[PDB]
Amino acid sequence: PMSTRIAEATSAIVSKHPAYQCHVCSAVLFSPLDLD
Amino acid sequence: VPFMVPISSDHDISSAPAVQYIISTEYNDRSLFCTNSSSPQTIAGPDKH
Ligand SMILES: [Zn+2]
Repeated sequence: PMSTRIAEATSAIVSKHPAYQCHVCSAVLFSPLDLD
Repeated sequence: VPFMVPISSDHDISSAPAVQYIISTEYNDRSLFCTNSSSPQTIAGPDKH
């Protein structure tokens, strides 16, 4: 994996501290509210 | 005497047929105070200010 390579690659460079109805469309409705 | 009047509206509305049989023979809507009072203007129907 790319990530694994990148890791190994940097790990060698590391250092440490020393010791209803709608007339518009003609559709039929059922509620006055359903109309509005 | 029964009269069937339309509800005024402050906005465009679709129209639909209405069959009437009784009308007055002279103005009598004088008791009408104002239509759509809370809106800017009446678009359709009787407009009274
Ligand atoms: Zn419709």
